[PDB]
Amino acid sequence: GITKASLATESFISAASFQETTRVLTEAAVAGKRDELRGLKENVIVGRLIPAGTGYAYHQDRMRRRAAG
Amino acid sequence: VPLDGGRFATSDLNDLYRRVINRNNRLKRLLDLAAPDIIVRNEKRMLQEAVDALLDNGRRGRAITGSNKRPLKSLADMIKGKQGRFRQNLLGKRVDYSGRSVITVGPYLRLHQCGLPKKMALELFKPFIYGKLELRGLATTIKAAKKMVEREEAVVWDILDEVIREHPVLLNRAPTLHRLGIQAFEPVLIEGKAIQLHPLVCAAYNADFDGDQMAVHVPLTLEAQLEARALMMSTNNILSPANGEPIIVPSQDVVLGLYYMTRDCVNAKGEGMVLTGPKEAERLYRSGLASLHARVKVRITEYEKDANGELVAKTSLKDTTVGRAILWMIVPKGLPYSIVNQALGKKAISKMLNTCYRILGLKPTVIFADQIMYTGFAYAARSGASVGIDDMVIPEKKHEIISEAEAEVAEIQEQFQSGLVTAGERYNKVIDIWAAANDRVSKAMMDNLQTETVINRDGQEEKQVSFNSIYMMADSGARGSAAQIRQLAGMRGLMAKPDGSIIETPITANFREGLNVLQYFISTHGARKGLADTALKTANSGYLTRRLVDVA
Amino acid sequence: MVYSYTEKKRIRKDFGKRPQVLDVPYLLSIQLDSFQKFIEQDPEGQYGLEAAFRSVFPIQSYSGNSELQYVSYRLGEPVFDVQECQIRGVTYSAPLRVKLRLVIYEREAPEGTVKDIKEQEVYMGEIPLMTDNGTFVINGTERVIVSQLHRSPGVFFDSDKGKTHSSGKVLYNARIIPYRGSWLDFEFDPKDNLFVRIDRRRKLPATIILRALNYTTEQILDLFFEKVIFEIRDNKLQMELVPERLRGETASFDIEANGKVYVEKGRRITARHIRQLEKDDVKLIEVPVEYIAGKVVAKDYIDESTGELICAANMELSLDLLAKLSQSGHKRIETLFTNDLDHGPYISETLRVDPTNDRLSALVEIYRMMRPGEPPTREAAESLFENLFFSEDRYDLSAVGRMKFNRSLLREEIEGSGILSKDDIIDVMKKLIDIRNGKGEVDDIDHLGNRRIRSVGEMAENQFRVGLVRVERAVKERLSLGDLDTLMPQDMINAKPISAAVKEFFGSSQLSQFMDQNNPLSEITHKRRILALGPGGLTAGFEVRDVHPTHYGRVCPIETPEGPNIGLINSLSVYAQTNEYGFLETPYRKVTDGVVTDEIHYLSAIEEGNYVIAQANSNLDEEGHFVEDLVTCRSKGESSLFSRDQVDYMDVSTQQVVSVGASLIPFLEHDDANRALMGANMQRQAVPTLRADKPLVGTGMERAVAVDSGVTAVAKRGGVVQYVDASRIVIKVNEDEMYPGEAGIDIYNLTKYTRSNQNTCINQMPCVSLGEPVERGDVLADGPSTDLGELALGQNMRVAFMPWNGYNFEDSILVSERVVQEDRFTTIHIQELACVSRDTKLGPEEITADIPNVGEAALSKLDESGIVYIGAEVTGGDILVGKVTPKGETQLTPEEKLLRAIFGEKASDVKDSSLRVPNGVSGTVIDVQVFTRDGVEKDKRALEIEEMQLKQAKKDLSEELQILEAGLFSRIRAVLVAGGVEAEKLDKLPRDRWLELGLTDEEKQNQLEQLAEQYDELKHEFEKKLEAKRRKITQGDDLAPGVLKIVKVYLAVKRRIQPGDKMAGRHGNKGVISKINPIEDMPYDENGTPVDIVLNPLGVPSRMNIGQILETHLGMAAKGIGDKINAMLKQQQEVAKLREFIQRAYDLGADVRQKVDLSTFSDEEVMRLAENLRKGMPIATPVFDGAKEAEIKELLKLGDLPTSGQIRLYDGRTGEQFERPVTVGYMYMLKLNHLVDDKMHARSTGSYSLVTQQPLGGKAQFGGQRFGEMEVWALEAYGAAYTLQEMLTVKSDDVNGRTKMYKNIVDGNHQMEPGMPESFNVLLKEIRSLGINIELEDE
Ligand SMILES: CC(=O)O[C@H]1[C@H](C)[C@H](O)[C@H](C)[C@@H](O)[C@@H]([C@H](C)OC(=O)C(C)(C)CC(=O)O)CC/C=C(/C)C(=O)Nc2cc(O)c3c4c(c(C)c(O)c3c2O)O[C@](C)(O/C=C/[C@H](O[C@H]2C[C@@H]3OCO[C@@H]3[C@@H](C)O2)[C@H]1C)C4=O
Ligand SMILES: [Mg+2]
Repeated sequence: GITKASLATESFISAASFQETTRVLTEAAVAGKRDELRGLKENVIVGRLIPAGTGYAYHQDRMRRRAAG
Repeated sequence: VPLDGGRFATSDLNDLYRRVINRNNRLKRLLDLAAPDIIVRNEKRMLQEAVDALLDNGRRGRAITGSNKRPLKSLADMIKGKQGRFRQNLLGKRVDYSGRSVITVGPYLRLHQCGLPKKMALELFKPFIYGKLELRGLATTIKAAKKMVEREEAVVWDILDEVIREHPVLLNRAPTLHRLGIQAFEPVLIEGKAIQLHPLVCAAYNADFDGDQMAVHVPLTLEAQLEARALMMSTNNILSPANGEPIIVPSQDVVLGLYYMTRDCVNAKGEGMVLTGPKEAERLYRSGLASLHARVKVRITEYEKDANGELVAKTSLKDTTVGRAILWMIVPKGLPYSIVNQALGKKAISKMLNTCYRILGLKPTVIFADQIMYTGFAYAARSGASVGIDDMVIPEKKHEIISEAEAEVAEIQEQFQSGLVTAGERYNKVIDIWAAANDRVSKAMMDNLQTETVINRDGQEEKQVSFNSIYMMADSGARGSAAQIRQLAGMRGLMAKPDGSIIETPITANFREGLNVLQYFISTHGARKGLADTALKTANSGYLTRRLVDVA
Repeated sequence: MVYSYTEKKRIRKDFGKRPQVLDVPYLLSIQLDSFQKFIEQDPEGQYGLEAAFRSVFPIQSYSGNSELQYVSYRLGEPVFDVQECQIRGVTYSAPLRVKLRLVIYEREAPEGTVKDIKEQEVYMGEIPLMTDNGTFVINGTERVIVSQLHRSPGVFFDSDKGKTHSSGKVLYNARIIPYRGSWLDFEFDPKDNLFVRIDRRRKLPATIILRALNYTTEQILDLFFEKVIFEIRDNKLQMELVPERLRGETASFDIEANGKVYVEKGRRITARHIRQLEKDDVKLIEVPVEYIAGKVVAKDYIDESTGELICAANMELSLDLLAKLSQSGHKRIETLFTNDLDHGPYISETLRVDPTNDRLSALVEIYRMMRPGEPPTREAAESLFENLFFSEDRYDLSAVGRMKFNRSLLREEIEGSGILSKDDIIDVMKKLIDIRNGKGEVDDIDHLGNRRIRSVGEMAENQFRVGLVRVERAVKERLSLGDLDTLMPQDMINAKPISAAVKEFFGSSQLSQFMDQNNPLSEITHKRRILALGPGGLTAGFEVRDVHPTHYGRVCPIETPEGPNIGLINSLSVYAQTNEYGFLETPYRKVTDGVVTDEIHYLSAIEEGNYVIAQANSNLDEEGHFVEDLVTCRSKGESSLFSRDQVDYMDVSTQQVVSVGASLIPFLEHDDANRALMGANMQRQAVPTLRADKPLVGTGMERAVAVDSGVTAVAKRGGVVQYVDASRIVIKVNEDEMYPGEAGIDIYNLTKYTRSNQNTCINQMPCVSLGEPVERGDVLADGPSTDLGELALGQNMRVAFMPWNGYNFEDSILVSERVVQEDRFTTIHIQELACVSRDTKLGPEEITADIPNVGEAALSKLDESGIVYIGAEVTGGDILVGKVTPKGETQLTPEEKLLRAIFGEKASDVKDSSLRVPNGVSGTVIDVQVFTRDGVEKDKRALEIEEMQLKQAKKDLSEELQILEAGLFSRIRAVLVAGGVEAEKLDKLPRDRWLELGLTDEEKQNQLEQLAEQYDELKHEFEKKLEAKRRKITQGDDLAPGVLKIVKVYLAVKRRIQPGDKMAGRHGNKGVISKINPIEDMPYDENGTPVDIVLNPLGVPSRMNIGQILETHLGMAAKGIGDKINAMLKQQQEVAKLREFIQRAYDLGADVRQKVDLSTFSDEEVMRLAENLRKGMPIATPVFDGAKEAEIKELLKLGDLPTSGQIRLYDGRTGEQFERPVTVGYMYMLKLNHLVDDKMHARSTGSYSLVTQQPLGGKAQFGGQRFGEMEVWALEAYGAAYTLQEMLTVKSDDVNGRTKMYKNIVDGNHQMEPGMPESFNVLLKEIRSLGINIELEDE
């Protein structure tokens, strides 16, 4: 269901927005989860260009610099 | 931090942190005093409780703040909330360079602009005004510039027109639903405290004039100005993203005008004459010679682009009216004259815009759409359409239909008293015969109301679609509908008691007549449930969109 | 009674037929009546301070035989009067002085007292007082306490079918709800096990409470079950058979006695078999030894020999067990009568789920339920359980509780004990089982017989009671250790504790609220209001919001808010009243035999239930026989045709279904209920206007709304006006209405321009002229938004329905300049701005007029003291109060320091705190008040004011006495002239010497005496009133800690009307004036008269409110009858010509209730009436009794105007005609106060919040607009990333980017160097403050 599928989100900062904050933070901190941003919700939280639209050019340009010599 | 009157106020963490410190400190002490086991254990347990209350309160005892009943808010409660995070959640951070106010019409606006109060714009663009004031040297220094606009010196208004000229502003309405809830406009300086909003957009926003208020935002950074102009701009989104159909569709007054414009009665001034072109058709109308709607042949030149990207021309004598000839003046190029030759209701008038978009493109549809509005309002104004009490016509046979259907109900009643039919079978029967009556009365006043203009041309008779005011509203699509008209003249419905049953004694009267105490009192339940349902289903819908944008 | 004196001025022509038998009662009844019972001396336990005292008193110590009891209580005169209490800001209150008696009983009595000291009226608390209009003044601000509606205490049985378990089967639960004390819940479960729970607490097996009542298993079984007697006679098992036991059962064996087999095996026993057994009287039958295998034995049974229990009570017998109790010598064995349909075997199986055994066990198991985890104790469990429902202290149902309880249990006594009895709980359980058995029904909460109405009096009674329990602990506590004669009932009973319960209610409570005073309808409709949730109750559920059949005549169907709480408010109906017991009852007409009798009868929600009630609209004549042989009536919850002589009662009025709000909408019967709600809902928002107008179209309530609400000034007694000033009105009382002593005249002091709660203007005007006769109950002076005693909430105007170049587009309104020029929709606002001089650790702030860095032009408008002059016109930014606060060692910078060297300025040690006029608002200063801490020296201006207030007080007080003395001596003159008349002789000598002359033996000598006594009292009462006033003036007003002094400036802004203002008619038609058009461009008729407003016709069909069109038409017609008179009055035809035509208007063709003139004096009286009619002819459309098309068109005939209600109109631009007629007429229109220059806000860079740096308004230059989640999605759906970043970074949350940005906006470089929002930067520290390590990786 729509509500069930949104539960799983790679970005833990995205999940901490709309899910129960306490549980997400613990479950990620144990696993040591590394949020790469890359999503919309999280980039807004952290205050950068949305990785879509005008910003879609930016993230692309950086993503390739990443994991790259 | 301190407050006025010298009282101090502080966060709850302090009451919490202090406890954890104290118990901890006492425990350190109780080791050097070598206290008995029963105590150091208890101090340790106590330290455990305070750390818990500091971190996440409510997972053990729910400690209460000092001298205050309310449990003190902890670090877990600072991050947390309803729902998830306080930071980005609705709602969602206040933002500078903004404003809001009550909105009014502004039919003069082109589709790409909006009336912005003079005063709002002064305070809104304040840094822009300061820098431009000392960029041209009208102000010695930024401070003196502050004093000039703070003084509202006459020279500043002209500088404001400069900082405004090409500089879009964002307009937003209250329940932002689709992306069209925010749209960019070019600001036009307006005396007065009201924001003026182009009527054609009023539909996408779901914005009335009954006092809805809207917010303005200034696109500061250069990337935001070109984004506002090239993405969120009004002229750049003319079509709803849900379905490709235009959301810029002419609204109520405008469509009543074009409906009254392209329409024809049976006999009218200038009937039968022929004119060279739309130009002298308008010359006939404005000058008082010819009636706006009369059947007339006029020479028109239409265009069809059926070549390969190329406009063909073809001219002919089209059999049409005076009003349609005049309206053709707005229609650009490659549209056939066929599109304006019909009666031009609100439905056809949207498909006119749609085809204009799919043939000539964006720019022609925009300047066209504007034109339709201007002309719609204007001709509607000449028309003198109104609504009087003698404009709502009740059928002459109504008293007879109610009486005939009322005999049916007393017959089924005779069958229930005699046991010929069961209580339920009776109830259902009575509900149906009353139901049939509603359809009977409704399709009665509709025939009488609809065609009843019955007129004479050079001969005995003929009958056309009625020109009665309230009817024109419903045929055009401006406002009102066969259901609502039916409530005015023919009987209105069978209301329903709160538990969901439907009263077997309909409301036999309507609004042109009076509703009595009972009829009105019974109507109350439907109204009261109506308002709640929209207000809860409004909220229910929003929850759905939330879940939806989250999953995508 | 045939028309009054202010009725002679203007008469409203009234359509409608139905005679009004009953008249709108006092609209303020509920609010005023309630508080009257609370504070009152009741020589009995009736609710009041007397009753609440008798509850908690007397308080006796613990065994110490030291008792402190209560004698009587009293309310001292208020500390400040209402007006003074408001200016200073304290609460309008009276001191509560209660006589208390301390008795000490001799230790080891016979009980007798060593000493009892009676403490004279110890003061406990100040209880607030209610205004003559039913508002309270809490701190200088008028407040209303809304009545609340709750579930009446008693017992109530509900269903809970469906949702539970989704097996169907329903459920049946009982609930005992006391007025105070714990809740007792009884409920079944899917297994037919009876359960009980205290509060919402753990569920417990029902029988466990009965054990706590000392009922052994045998008597519980003995209580709820019948006894089946089993006999062992001869051998093997006989049994008694009640011929009725066999109904609903199939024969299980051969049932035979008397040599005749009545029923065979397998044939169910129906009424025939039962008839045979009943009529043949078969008492004893022979039964098999196998029939008792299921039957439950009633009492205990033991074996006599071994003295051992064979079987315990409530155990199932078996064929083998019968042998073991048969051989023990048992002739009789008692069993349960159990039938799964009629009398259910529920309790028996309920005992099997019961973990407890005896009373102590149950009490233990109950106490451990309420307070678990801790070991229960015998003295503790016994004490707790006795303290729950059985103690007079912690539990009361009061009378209504006991009454509804006993009434619902089908008892006799309507009043009884305030606690529960074993009989009560057992009886309640009995009723619950009877419903599950099919006999009885469950009630429903939405019915108004279970819905009770509270109001201020009751709430305060409860609050004062709380003060008494928390002082009680203290009284016992002190009487604990007390020395004998040292302490007295003062050192014990405190003030703050008792005083603070009541103060917290009126001070902060959801039910004490600012009166909605923008408006007389606003006042009166607030004071009548209901709530269904608030504090004491459920603070999903749509069932209770919906309209109920009992709402008729009690609750308004159409006046409720449209929004989050719909049907959660309502309003009180027109004729509605609080029941004796507190329900809602409505007026009715008693129909005896076939006549409609004029005896009124008030029926409660349940009282009305069984009666058949006729309809308010029905046709009767002559003797009052129902004309039709059958009339529409409603009997029990539904309405259908009823026979001629059946009806028990009939509706009093056509109105009684609606509320005061809905009753003011003309042609309401013609408006759809949605828009009607909206209509009666918006009418309370009409801000009053500059010129009070009057509605041209009306209902006839407007008089009642004006008068009953206190906004107006009503004649106390009739007489002739001696003096009329815009200030006061003095009436010479008629002798028939006058009391013998003191004579008198009534001096009415009018309210002048002053602030309302909503910052509108509330100002009274004299409506009578010098030397005019006025009768008791006549309007003396109008209030705000009242005309000649009627209620005008706005101004009617000429309206045309037609699209005007789209300027009316949605609801937008196109208003002629003529409206704004005429200054008619103008509104006067009064704002209270304040300046506080506080105390900071750096030093005190000064109000001095010396303010750093302001020109002489700045300080001009201020006096020497630093406060603006009275009458000085001010605008935005202007300085009202100069204020400067110490801030030392500014610590400036190199370039600022060089600046000071060049321009040689000495930078002050003081910061500028002065109160300056809010931006953009401009008005005239009409007043200044200066409050100073007691002990700080009053400044110059403040001192001048004190002298000013002092002198002004003296003129007023003396003025009273001056007019009073003449009024008294003018009476002495008349009594001396009868029996000793000397006309010229008496008035020569000084008037003061009259008092010596006596008179011949008569009562007139005793009359002269009376006037003497009252004279001297007045001479001295004046003295005492003046002294007190002076002291109240010189005494330093008490201020807050830290505040040295406060200056309140009062600005009177006059705002007119502009695009953006909200306007609406009474019909639910909103609008926003869009353009203000020249008179030149306004659509006009052939006569050349422009039209004031051009409304869009398109708003009418969709929203079905047609009354607005009738309201237009008749309005036009009303204006017609006026214009006609304006011509005959401008012709000065004569009293004769006018009289004829006016009589013509008041008849209007047939069968109306109006009656009328030619009794009115043809000259002085007739001409004045016509003069008041010349504006338009005021008309009355009763609510459901209102006018008709025919009546309206006919009035248009008298008008000289077409029936169509439409005319020819010409566009003022082209001068050319308009095709088609447009409807023009006069629609009454209100200006709501949403006015655009309140709502409009804009911000560039404002102040910012400390905790998170985010825009926040501190100057009242509002913080920026809130950008939300949905608004964020909108930017994400567009491709606009940078607009979103700048929105949530530089424009808000970024402590750097905002400044880095701002410098660039002026620099001419549009960029942003966003950085990280402080919001997330805080989230980082917060997560990291926990044990969570959160880092930002890589690069
Ligand atoms: C500051 C204040 O006094 O306002 C008071 C008071 C309602 C008004 O101000 C003013 C007299 C107002 O009645 C008129 C005025 C024009 O208002 C409006 O028309 C608008 C359109 C603005 C209504 C709106 O806002 O939508 C209009 C009245 C007409 C209608 C159909 C109407 O009344 N609808 C209405 C709307 C409500 O929401 C509530 C409400 C409530 C109670 C017990 C009510 O009966 C309410 C109610 O009837 O409980 C809540 C949770 O919160 C309660 C908060 C405040 O109470 C204070 C009282 C004391 O003050 C200090 O401690 C105390 C504590 C309780 O707070 C409010 C109760 C609450 O929501
Ligand atoms: Mg609206």
